[PDB]
Amino acid sequence: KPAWCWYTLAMCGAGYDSGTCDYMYSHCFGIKHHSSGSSSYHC
Ligand SMILES: *[C@@H]1O[C@H](CO)[C@@H](O)[C@H](O)[C@H]1NC(C)=O
Ligand SMILES: *[C@@H]1O[C@H](CO)[C@@H](O)[C@H](O)[C@H]1NC(C)=O
Repeated sequence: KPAWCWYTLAMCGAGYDSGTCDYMYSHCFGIKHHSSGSSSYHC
């Protein structure tokens, strides 16, 4: 199986704001907060 997520972090080391990590990392998880819309707000 592929391996680009954690990989992007592995090379990081311990950063909290660089480029690939902050991007790939965040996206790797995410919390329904992408440019689109909430779950079910304002019926
Ligand atoms: C991101 O983390 C810090 C940025 O200050 C640095 O050590 C590192 O080189 C940057 N880039 C990557 C790929 O980690
Ligand atoms: C809004 O959606 C809910 C379902 O979660 C529904 O019960 C309700 O009738 C809809 N309209 C209003 C005014 O809440």
